[PDB]
Amino acid sequence: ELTQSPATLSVSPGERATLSCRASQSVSSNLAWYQQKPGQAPRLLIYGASTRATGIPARFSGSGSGTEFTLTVSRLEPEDSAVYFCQQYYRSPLTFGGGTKVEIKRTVAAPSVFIFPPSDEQLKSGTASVVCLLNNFYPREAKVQWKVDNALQSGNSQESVTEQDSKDSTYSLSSTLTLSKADYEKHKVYACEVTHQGLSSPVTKSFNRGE
Amino acid sequence: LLEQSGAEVKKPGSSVKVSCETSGGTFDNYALNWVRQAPGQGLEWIGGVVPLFGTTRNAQKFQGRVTISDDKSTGTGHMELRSLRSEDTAVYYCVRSVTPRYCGGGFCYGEFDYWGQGTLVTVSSASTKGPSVFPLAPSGTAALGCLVKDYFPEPVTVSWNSGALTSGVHTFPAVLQSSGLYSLSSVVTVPSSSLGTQTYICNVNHKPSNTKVDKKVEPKS
Amino acid sequence: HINSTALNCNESLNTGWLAGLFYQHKFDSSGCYPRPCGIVPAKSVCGPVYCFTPSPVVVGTTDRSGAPTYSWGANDTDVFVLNNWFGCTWMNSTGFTKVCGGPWITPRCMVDYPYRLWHYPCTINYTIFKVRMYVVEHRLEAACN
Ligand SMILES: *[C@@H]1O[C@H](CO)[C@@H](O[C@@H]2O[C@H](CO)[C@@H](O)[C@H](O)[C@H]2NC(C)=O)[C@H](O)[C@H]1NC(C)=O
Ligand SMILES: *[C@@H]1O[C@H](CO)[C@@H](O)[C@H](O)[C@H]1NC(C)=O
Ligand SMILES: *[C@@H]1O[C@H](CO)[C@@H](O)[C@H](O)[C@H]1NC(C)=O
Ligand SMILES: *[C@@H]1O[C@H](CO)[C@@H](O)[C@H](O)[C@H]1NC(C)=O
Repeated sequence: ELTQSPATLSVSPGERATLSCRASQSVSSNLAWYQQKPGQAPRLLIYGASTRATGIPARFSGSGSGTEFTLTVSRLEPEDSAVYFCQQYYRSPLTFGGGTKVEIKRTVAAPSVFIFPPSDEQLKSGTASVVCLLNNFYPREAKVQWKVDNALQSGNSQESVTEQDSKDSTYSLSSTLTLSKADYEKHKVYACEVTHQGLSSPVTKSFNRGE
Repeated sequence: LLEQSGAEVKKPGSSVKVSCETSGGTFDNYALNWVRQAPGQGLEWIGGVVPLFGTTRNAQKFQGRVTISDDKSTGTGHMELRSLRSEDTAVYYCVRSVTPRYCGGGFCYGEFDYWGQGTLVTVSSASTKGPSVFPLAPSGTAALGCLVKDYFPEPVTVSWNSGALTSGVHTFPAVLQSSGLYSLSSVVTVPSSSLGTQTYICNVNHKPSNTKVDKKVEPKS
Repeated sequence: HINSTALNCNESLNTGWLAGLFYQHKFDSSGCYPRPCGIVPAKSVCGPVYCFTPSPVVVGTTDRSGAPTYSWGANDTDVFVLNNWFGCTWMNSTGFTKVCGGPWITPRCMVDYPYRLWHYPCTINYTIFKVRMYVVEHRLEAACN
């Protein structure tokens, strides 16, 4: 049984990221390291504790033996934002580590805020969904507030955050305000208020029902 | 590259079979194993087979109800899991090893060289529901998208212009609504001058319900 | 028969030699009297055991009495009764080619058999000739330099 600590990590580009893989029992050098970019198939990085696989750049380096192991990714670049997990092949059954999700830091980026009104087709079905898009920002922490005719909403919205992008290391958020057709037509002004570190003042995008 | 079958949804106690095909010609590999990852757990080895010797190994959680085969002529692996339970809801991966590192009679182990993209197998008693696709119309960088609402189970994939539009596309992870159905959105940033001139179409595909939807996004009047 | 192959393979150093059991693998190296054949414990054998009469013959795992066993050479009772032919060859567990008597019919020729490239990678660039062996005249394919 393998153990990986820490579970998450946050390292700046061009620096060095150090990951660990502790083994509850000695596994000699029968250990492998893998990289799994978001939404991709895992990619073999290191086998035999310290041997790089074919096509693996030299900046990936693994070491250790017995029960202690360490993967090192030098000259970190945005494409290294992924989950890394170790695997031992010394004894049956074959076991994997918990994983280590790596975040690549970057300069603070203000989100590009958009707001979408519910479509005429969906509103015909008896429900209404109002979406607020926070596109391409960093860091991940952000607040979205829904105001319906300046009345602050609560308990009627759900958020969703994409995995960190591999090219610019940014995030995107989508807050979905769900109402009924009757409640949506009782009001006029719909606005989402975005609070982020990159913004000096809470940006608001709004629309009026019926333009 | 290893290509796996589409996602599956199965009732508890049933059987699922997942295939694993090779993109190019058949290559040199000594063993085929299978690995899954539960939504809250780490990766877990299921079993394997070495075709040259006809030997198999299984994990204790799957003894008696798993069967793994590998056709060397066509280069297609198979895994059938029987007596399914809700604990089997996981993304199932296909692996093929090229260099053996240790052999115990009569199985051989080693690192996993090539992985498949993954196959989500959902085990539940709920009813499969197709998605409802609604557009997100825009109002010099504009944004538009499609809202995929009220479907079950996961996953659903959204492409734009049959794959011609991939840059700037964001497909947010699905959200489990209080009704029990999943919902997500897929947005994209496009130049404002292309609005009304460039035709935008999102392609929603829900494999567990066999639902393919093409929705045309266009600004409102 | 196939369950009678001693398969105790062990790559202490991940040097990749074990791939030659399933397929030929891109290989190159710069560095490239036998004792009589006795009873070889199957625990220390990885892969088939070949013997030459001078024709290559696979010798499976048996007990010390000669009865064929089918436990992949994992039981301690499994051995190889090789005392009889002219010589035998096999791979140990840690990747060393063992000989007793080997398949060297000439100081520069060797009997060709399916696992020659594995047991003797040095002979990869050898040419296969249909040679004649005097034991009665026997003809066999031989890899010569
Ligand atoms: C693999 O072959 C080697 C070579 O004969 C064997 O290793 C020898 O073991 C003895 C006893 O431990 C040592 O004194 C020798 O120095 C070793 N030789 C080498 C080259 O390392 C080994 O026994 C064989 N494998 C097995 C499982 O028996
Ligand atoms: C291999 O093992 C099985 C199970 O013990 C046995 O039934 C079979 O006969 C063996 N193979 C041969 C060729 O006898
Ligand atoms: C393989 O050999 C090493 C040392 O030669 C030994 O420690 C190990 O137990 C053997 N078996 C394995 C790795 O399954
Ligand atoms: C080892 O021997 C025992 C008894 O002779 C037998 O039951 C067992 O199956 C053998 N090992 C294997 C791997 O078959």
